[PDB]
Amino acid sequence: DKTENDIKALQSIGQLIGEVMKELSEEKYIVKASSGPRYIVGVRNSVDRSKLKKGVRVTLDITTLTIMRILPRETDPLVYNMTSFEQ
Amino acid sequence: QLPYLVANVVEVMDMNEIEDKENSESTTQGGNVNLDNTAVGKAAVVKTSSRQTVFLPMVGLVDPDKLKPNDLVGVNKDSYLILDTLPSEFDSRVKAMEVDEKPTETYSDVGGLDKQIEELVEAIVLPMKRADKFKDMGIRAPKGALMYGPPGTGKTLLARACAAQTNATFLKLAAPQLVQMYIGEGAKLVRDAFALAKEKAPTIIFIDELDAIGTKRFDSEKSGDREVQRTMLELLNQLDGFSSDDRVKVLAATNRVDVLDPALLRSGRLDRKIEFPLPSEDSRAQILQIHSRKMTTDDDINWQELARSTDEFNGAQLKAVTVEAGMIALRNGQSSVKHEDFVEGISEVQARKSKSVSFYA
Amino acid sequence: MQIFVKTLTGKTITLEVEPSDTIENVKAKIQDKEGIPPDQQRLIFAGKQLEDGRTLSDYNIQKESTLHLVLRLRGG
Amino acid sequence: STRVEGSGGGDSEVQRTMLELLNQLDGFETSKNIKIIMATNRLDILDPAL
Amino acid sequence: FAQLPVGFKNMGNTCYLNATLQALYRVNDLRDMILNYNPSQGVSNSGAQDEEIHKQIVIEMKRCFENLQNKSFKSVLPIVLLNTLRKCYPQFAERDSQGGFYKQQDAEELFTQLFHSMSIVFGDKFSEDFRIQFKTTIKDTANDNDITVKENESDSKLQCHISGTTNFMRNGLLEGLNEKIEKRSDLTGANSIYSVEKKISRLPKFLTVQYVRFFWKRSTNKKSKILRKVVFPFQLDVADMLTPEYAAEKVKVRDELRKVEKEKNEKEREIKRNESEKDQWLEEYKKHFPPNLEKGENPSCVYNLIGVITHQGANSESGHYQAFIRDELDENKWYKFNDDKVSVVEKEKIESLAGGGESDSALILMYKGFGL
Amino acid sequence: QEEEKKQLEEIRGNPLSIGTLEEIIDDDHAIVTSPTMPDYYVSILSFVDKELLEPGCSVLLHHKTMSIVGVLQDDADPMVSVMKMDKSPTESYSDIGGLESQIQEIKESVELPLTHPELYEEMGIKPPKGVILYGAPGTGKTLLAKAVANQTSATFLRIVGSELIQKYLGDGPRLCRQIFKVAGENAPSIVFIDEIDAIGTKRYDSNSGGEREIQRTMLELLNQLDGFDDRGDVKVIMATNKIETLDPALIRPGRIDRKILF
Amino acid sequence: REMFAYAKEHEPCIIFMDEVDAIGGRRFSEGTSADREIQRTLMELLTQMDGFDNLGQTKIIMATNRPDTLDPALLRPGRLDRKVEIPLPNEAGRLEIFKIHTAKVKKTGEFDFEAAVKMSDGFNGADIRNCATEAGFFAIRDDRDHINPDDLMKAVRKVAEVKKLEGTIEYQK
Amino acid sequence: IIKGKYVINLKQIAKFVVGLGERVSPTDIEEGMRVGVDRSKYNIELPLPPRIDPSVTMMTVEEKPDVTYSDVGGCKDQIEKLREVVELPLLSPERFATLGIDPPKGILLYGPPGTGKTLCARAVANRTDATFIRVIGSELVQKYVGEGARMVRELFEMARTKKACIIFFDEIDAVGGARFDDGAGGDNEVQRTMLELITQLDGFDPRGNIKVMFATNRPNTLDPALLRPGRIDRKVEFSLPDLEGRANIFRIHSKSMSVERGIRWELISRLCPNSTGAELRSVCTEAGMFAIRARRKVATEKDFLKAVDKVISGYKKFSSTSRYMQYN
Ligand SMILES: Nc1ncnc2c1ncn2[C@@H]1O[C@H](COP(=O)(O)OP(=O)(O)OP(=O)(O)O)[C@@H](O)[C@H]1O
Ligand SMILES: Nc1ncnc2c1ncn2[C@@H]1O[C@H](COP(=O)(O)OP(=O)(O)OP(=O)(O)O)[C@@H](O)[C@H]1O
Ligand SMILES: Nc1ncnc2c1ncn2[C@@H]1O[C@H](COP(=O)(O)OP(=O)(O)OP(=O)(O)O)[C@@H](O)[C@H]1O
Ligand SMILES: [Mg+2]
Ligand SMILES: [Mg+2]
Ligand SMILES: [Mg+2]
Ligand SMILES: [Mg+2]
Repeated sequence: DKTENDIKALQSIGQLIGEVMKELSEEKYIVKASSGPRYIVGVRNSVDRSKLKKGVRVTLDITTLTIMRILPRETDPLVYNMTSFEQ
Repeated sequence: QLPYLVANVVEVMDMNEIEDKENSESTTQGGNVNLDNTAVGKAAVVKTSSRQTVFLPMVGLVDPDKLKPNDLVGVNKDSYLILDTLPSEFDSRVKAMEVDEKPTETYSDVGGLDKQIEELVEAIVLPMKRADKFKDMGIRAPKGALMYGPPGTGKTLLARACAAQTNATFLKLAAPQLVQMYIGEGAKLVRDAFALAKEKAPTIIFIDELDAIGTKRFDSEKSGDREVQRTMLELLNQLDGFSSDDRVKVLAATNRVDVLDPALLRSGRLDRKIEFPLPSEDSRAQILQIHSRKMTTDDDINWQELARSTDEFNGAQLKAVTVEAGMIALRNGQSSVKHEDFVEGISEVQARKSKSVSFYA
Repeated sequence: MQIFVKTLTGKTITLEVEPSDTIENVKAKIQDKEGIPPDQQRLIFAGKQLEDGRTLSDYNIQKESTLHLVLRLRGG
Repeated sequence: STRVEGSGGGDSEVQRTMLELLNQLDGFETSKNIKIIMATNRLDILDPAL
Repeated sequence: FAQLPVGFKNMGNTCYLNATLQALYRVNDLRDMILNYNPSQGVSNSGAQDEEIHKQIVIEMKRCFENLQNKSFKSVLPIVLLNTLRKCYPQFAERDSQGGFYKQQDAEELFTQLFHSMSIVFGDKFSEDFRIQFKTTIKDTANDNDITVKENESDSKLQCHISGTTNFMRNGLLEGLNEKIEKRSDLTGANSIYSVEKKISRLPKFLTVQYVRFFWKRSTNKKSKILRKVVFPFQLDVADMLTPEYAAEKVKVRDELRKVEKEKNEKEREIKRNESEKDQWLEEYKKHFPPNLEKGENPSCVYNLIGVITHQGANSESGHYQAFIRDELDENKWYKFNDDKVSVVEKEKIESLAGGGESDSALILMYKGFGL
Repeated sequence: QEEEKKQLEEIRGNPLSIGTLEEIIDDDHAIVTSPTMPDYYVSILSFVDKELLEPGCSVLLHHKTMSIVGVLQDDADPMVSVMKMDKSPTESYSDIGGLESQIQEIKESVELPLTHPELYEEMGIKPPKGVILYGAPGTGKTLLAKAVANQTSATFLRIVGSELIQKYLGDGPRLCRQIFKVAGENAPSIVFIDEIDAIGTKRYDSNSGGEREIQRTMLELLNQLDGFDDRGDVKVIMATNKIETLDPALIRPGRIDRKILF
Repeated sequence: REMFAYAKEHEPCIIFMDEVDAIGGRRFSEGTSADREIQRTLMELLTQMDGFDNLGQTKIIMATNRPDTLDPALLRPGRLDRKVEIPLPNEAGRLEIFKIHTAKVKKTGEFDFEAAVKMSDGFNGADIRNCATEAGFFAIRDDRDHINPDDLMKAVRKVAEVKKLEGTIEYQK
Repeated sequence: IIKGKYVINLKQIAKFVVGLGERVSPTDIEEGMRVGVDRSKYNIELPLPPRIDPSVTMMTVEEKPDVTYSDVGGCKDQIEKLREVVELPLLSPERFATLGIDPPKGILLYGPPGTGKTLCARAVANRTDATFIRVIGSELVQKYVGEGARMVRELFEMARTKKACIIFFDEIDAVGGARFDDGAGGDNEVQRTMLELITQLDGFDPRGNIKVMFATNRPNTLDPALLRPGRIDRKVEFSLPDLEGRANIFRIHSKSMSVERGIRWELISRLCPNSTGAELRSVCTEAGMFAIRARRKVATEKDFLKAVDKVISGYKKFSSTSRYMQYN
């Protein structure tokens, strides 16, 4: 099972994060990526319109660029080092 | 096998394992009952050195007790999945601070000025090794010991001699090199010089020349000394106690003790303050005899007579007498250093020709 | 017969062989324990090469001797 | 504020370079076309090379 | 216009021979003996029928060298010699698939085989000229219970074994003439670690040192080539690898010769503002050579650099050897032999061949005895 | 012509990716850093003569695999734009006429060794190098410099001395160091520094100018005038009238041979 | 920007800026290009604190090593409502600090602090803790695991001698 | 280095773990060393010399000027002091192993202007056959402070890898001068390179066969931590010519000049005050311009007198005729 779980991750692919910059139309969303350049991208029926608001991180695929799911916010690798000072 | 990218873990957010009826994610999914529909396993977000972040289902083979929001990992380039964990990165200039079979110079290259040595051993070496007694005593560790006094006194040479002699790890670091105009990553040279050191502890960070990051000023106007001090403050951050300065130490040599920062006057930064004097009567004679140990000498010499005609010279000036004795011997056409030529090397080099034409003095 | 073979990494290992045995046996035995293939091996003694068709008594090769092993390289 | 004690103005340094090119720039295609029209509150703050 | 020697035109897949020959002919006794060959030179008789093939090879060098010295010529043929070598050793006579023609390997091996042939023809007395004799003490680590002294161990060149111990040639020579032998034999114990120190007991009059560049990677199971920077001094002193006794003898002669060498280097520059002048100095030099000198021995412990074989490009499995030799008339003037492309290069070009990288780097260094 | 281009284009592009040459290696290789980004470990086709190129050159790389097809020679910078002439004087000599009794120490050390090397062969030793002109203004110095240039037909650079003062620090010496390397590249040049008393009175702000900026540029110009370099023939013309704001290492005779009073 | 956002995601997040001097400094901009990063970052702080974002949950502690090093917008209270002075200790305020560090040490009992500490003046609070450390260097000299009054009165005296090296004169408003 | 693969930074910055191919061994890769890797799959293809930052440490390296040692500047005993510190341990370390002393390396060339300090390091550049690296101290300062710190370190460690070289620190009165603290100044950025000069020279080991000459044209601008003589061994003041030394210098110039012999070179030294060695170098060239007016091939006795007067009135008009920039 330790290697079966690795198979399942391996035959999958990564996601590339964006956030909803501006709603354009029903099935078209404008995002500004965390890597930069803005796109227009689509949605599956794996997400709702009432479940998206702006500044909410969204997944995209790196082979079709379509949102499948809602993603929690991000927060610096740097600011986690500050919470580890308490001594 | 190769290739595989090197990355850091932004954060871990963790989705549920596949054992529920309603998704295996912490987030909510458009559409209900799903368990393998569009809901995925445990998750970590990592930042690639191709400069993006990728949200991946992390490999079940890599235990999630290995991931930290600040840890360096392998990622398979072709399809981005954590392959493995790897130790943390260090910058190339920081990897050569280490020893590589550093030679020792031990106390056999030092004659005269024993008191200095004693203070150094007590400050640095023994709180490392006798670190239990220190807790018994009920006091906090030293963050470093300062060395100061005029140029040529012997500071640098001590530092090397003792660190190699006792086998405490000697990091070779020079102050201006931390000042870089990459600042933020050049300030991260400072951060990594402590990062290496906390793994390589106990360790001695010998910073040679402490008047670049030991500047008096931190009120500067309309100049680029406001770039300079931002690598000074990061050092003072890693000498504030969130430990990682409790066995990680600092030696510092400085030639000017007039411009040291007020946040380095205070103890908790540099604690022990070692003065290096002008040598006494007896001490000068010992110093000469250490340089003369290596070379041939005649047995008609007397170091006390030589110490009369030297008036409170320090150690650089005395090295320049012992080598100049043997300059003269080659020049006459011998190879035996005459006992008379010490006398002529004192006058030949004082680090000054004559005392500058007298006409009313 | 015990002989010594100085490898490419300049460390001496021993080898157990015979003075009647051919150089092809000598090289086969180094193949078993290091992995090096005979046709890239060159066993030297006295500054003179010991070819595959030679043995270990043609040049008076007895025990407590060290052969110096160096490797081939192609081109022209 | 130390360039007006330092050079008569830091803009007078650029003006002074300009004017010296123009002393022998009378022919480049043969005749002058590009004139240097300088202007200031009063001309007591100008450099003696202007 | 000006006098310059001729080179070999590479047939292709032949440079391993062409490159090596040039370096050898710089050596003063080498070129002499091939010229003054008679079919009456005493052989090391114990029988053997390949003594006769060795004779034929030495004739081929003689005529190659006659072609080389004389200008009625711009190319020296290796073809008759190639045919003799392929008869002699049937490893060069195979056939590559998808590449082509006659098997190509190995300037090191080739110098070894050439000296073997010459020593049969010109006797064991000629063998001593490049041959080095050691004093080997094989002795346990701690107290000795088993000891053997070998002088019958011998070589005709040094093997500088790189293991990442080189930044200078001397270090790696010193750690490959120093070694630990592990045993697999029964004593009254077994697997005793012996310290072995070989020291030179007889200097050659001509020194060769080869860098070892190859490795068998065992972690991938494929041949790689070591790449490293090793500075080689033009003026090589082997004092520390001799025993105290032998070092004492050669270092005292060396210091007097360095006085006369200094005196020449001053006089040369003045008269500027040649062969005969060197001979007037030679007659002065030979007077400080020891009266106990023997055959096949340098009168000093110092050697000067007359050849570098460089190997360029990618992997081993591939190679086009060009070479550098020093002029026979000069001392800081070097000829680059890139097959038949012969050119003058300087000291700076020789210095650059320390290597590391896909660039030219050293495999073989030829020196010779007598400082100057 | 027909057979030459067939086998020339076989390795020469279509697009020829530009590189900048960092360093060569002596095995017929180099390591380039491209202005586009990626470095490359390039070979060299080597019909451009391996020893004919050197760091700072702009190089032609091949678009299949990056090999040095060739090397471009002749560049221009925004820093030699300032130096180069944008006119050719239209007032030629003796439009400075009058005060012509000490024009004989500027037409027999500046013009002449170029015109006759013959007369300086008879005496042999070093020719005259340099003049400094000084006097009150209105003695024609600035055009005199541009008029002896007409006669010799040697590359005349002209640089103003208020452009050797910059409002940034450390990059001043770097600009001045350039000026003479350009000049020696032309085998004959004349460099006129207009107002070399404008590097010892002029400053911008005091935290990137000040005494220090002035001080450094004087010291730099010593090495350029002579120092170690041993460059080609540059005749130098300096016009100044404040000759006490300079190093006492340039206004000594033995560098700027005759000094002329007007 | 993301640090103030994070503080709003995390009730009662308290932010210590440690050693601000040259990341919240003045306009400067006649030196390096580095000085324009200072501004850029400095605006960020004020826009979070005040605008259509206002913090009452969530607190700022600004620690600076010399008061007059900062931009005047950081000298404008309303983001920074209190400018609290923490003194260099008083005569008998040194006694207060000495008593907390004499419970960190192992000792044989000491209650003779007051006279010596009152007139050993010249100390900041970290030098009380370094007088502890120097008494533990005197202690190791005598071969002790303990602090005694024979260590103590030498400790305050020594640390005083070495602090004559240079002083600290900085304006206190 | 990860011990048994390595972490590289591409120059496209992107980091990768790479292995070992078939041209590379276990021991070929070092810290901060460059390696070339393959673009389809990242693996060490060819090891490479360290550090691509060098390009302006290569504009201070040039090959040697071949000026003779038979025409030099200053005809005193001052150049033989150079021949014991700089020149001889490069030629022969054998004598300094017999003495048993740590060989002598450093020397200061300091004193009056115009005394041919650069002429003797060019003269030595022909003779020793040792690579010369010549430095301008004023090219070491950059607008963006911290850049020249990098610069110095890179040159000096690279030079320990070279063998038998001389580094001529020229014009280091800027960086290498005085040190002082300001309150709102802008001098401090420059001092960074000053500090880096102290710490590379002294090292954490001593110089690996680097003989150092420092040319200061004022003996009044030197860091007080190179003023100490332990790293700058015997230091020889190049001063203005003596009354016998000027006669010698003028004789080298006039053997090289086409003249009529029967001209006193001693007389010419008398008319002169004590003054630079460069004045006598311009007596001949002005006597050469009087040759052409006179219509000669030679310079004769008379016109040297005119030339001598020209330069002397020049020094009267200026200064540094007995100045040291104040205070020997
Ligand atoms: N007590 C001593 N005995 C023998 N030699 C000494 C002694 N003190 C100093 N020296 C010699 O004087 C030299 C100069 O001192 P050193 O350079 O080590 O210290 P420093 O004061 O940090 O100088 P800098 O900062 O200028 O490098 C030493 O390297 C050593 O050769
Ligand atoms: N003595 C002169 N005889 C003839 N024309 C002169 C004289 N002096 C100056 N001029 C003329 O004045 C104009 C500018 O002079 P130029 O700039 O060449 O001289 P300068 O001596 O460098 O200083 P300035 O410009 O301050 O006069 C030109 O038209 C030039 O011909
Ligand atoms: N002693 C001398 N003998 C002959 N010529 C000299 C002498 N001194 C100086 N010169 C001439 O002066 C020219 C420039 O001098 P150089 O550049 O060596 O200056 P320097 O003596 O190092 O002084 P500074 O540091 O003040 O610039 C030389 O090329 C040379 O022709
Ligand atoms: Mg030091
Ligand atoms: Mg703090
Ligand atoms: Mg004018
Ligand atoms: Mg100078």
